Amino acid sequence: GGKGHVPEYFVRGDLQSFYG
Repeated sequence: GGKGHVPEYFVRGDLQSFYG
């Protein structure tokens, strides 16, 4: 949803953000 390093859920393809 933003920036960081651990992803926005366990999906990828057009995700470039992260959380905890």
